[PDB]
Amino acid sequence: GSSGSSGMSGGLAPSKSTVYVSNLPFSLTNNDLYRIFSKYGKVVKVTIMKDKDTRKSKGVAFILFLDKDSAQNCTRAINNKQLFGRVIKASIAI
Repeated sequence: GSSGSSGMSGGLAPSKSTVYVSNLPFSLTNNDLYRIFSKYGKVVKVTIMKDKDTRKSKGVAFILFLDKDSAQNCTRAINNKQLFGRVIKASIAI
């Protein structure tokens, strides 16, 4: 039927919800991550860090969740693990 995808929630923030993820396979795209993290909790917006010189993601990406409770699960599910052949670190950006 109709999902809704209301969105209209711009202005991302480091709010608890947000999940600090590093060592991510930049090779992917916002969409990819959005889903990859959707396995734990619903995602509203996908944020990614960028360097000044190199101008690359460097894995450092921030995932915005709907409910902090849901985020934690992910911050503990992927935290201290190996993905896409690269140890990924998760931590509540606060």
